[PDB]
Amino acid sequence: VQLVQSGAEVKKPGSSVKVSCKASGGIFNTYTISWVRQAPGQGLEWMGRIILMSGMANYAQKIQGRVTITADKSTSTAYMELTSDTAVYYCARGFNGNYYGWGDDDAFDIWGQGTLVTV
Amino acid sequence: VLTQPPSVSVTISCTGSNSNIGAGYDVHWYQQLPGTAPKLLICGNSNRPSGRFSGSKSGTSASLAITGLQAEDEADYYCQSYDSSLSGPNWVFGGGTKL
Amino acid sequence: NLCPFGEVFNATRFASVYAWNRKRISNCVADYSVLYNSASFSTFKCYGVSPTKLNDLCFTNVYADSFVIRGDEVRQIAPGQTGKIADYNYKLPDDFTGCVIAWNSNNLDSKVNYNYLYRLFRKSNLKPFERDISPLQSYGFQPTNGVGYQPYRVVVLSFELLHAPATVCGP
Ligand SMILES: *[C@@H]1O[C@H](CO)[C@@H](O)[C@H](O)[C@H]1NC(C)=O
Repeated sequence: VQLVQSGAEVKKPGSSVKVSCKASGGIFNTYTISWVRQAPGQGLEWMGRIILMSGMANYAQKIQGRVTITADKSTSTAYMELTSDTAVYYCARGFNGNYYGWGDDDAFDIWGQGTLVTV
Repeated sequence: VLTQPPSVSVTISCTGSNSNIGAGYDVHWYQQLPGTAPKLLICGNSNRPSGRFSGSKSGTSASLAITGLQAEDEADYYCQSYDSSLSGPNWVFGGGTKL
Repeated sequence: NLCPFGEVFNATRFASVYAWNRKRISNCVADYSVLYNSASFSTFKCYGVSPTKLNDLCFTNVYADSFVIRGDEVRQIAPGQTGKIADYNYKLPDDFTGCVIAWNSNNLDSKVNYNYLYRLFRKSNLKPFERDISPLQSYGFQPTNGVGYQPYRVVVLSFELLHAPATVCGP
């Protein structure tokens, strides 16, 4: 599978950004898309995950209320958008080799290119 | 947050708590080369995708073993596990170790 | 004639894990679209079958085993797993075929909950699906706990295929 993200862009601080991610490879074993960010010089931070089937998403508490994730089945995409840092935002599909579907013990195997957003 | 040594010259450690590693939840490992997205090298306790690596858990700690000083794999290595605290599900990446 | 999934997933009363109950579903249309697309589920994992193919295959019957457990033991309801629940309350066969569905029930089950019981002391291991009633401890689920302690309601859908007409099919 292949996950293609948006290119780099610059926003004014305090404004909003919408980052797309299209799972064009197959979409046959993809049930959930997660978003992880990495600030320059830092490690990775989980931000949220959306289950494509149900449309439900969970978020990291530290950004709750200022982040939303939308699953558009018709285009096989997940939109990550933020309101109100210069981190790189990565798109990755969840996967587990023991079962089909999604859960807590799964892992992010196939990652997109990373979309940077700066101010 | 999972605790890791800033660098290793071998094994990469990952220390958590009984709410994430000692909880029994799987600890996955990634290798991130500069300029790109992280690649998964271990799934579950010690399974791996096609393309040298092994690992295990003990108590609230876990570790990645890399054997042979091949090429120059000066990647940033990270551990990941599910955290069962806060007020909802979240996934945690470790501090990151430079090899 | 749709399958009575509502009686399994929208029930008011659930069994404890030490004494889980079950429903046997047969002679109906198993429209799984209702379950895998549900926003109430936190996890949904299938062994031997992909969720999207569930409506394209038939079974003799299916068994819906339901119970309430604490969240950090949800990972134990799987083949090859060990732990007090995996070993002494619900033994999940290592050749299991079926889907396990679970969700956070904190807003229904916790109390400001000495009701749901699990085993602490069991002399020997269970064999698959062998529930036993006879030692036990209350979970005591609270409204102010972490996700690992909050109650998770679990439904296990095992799939049985025998030398039979196979009357449980999706659309
Ligand atoms: C349970 O009830 C909800 C309405 O609250 C409904 O959306 C859902 O489909 C029902 N689930 C089943 C299996 O019938």
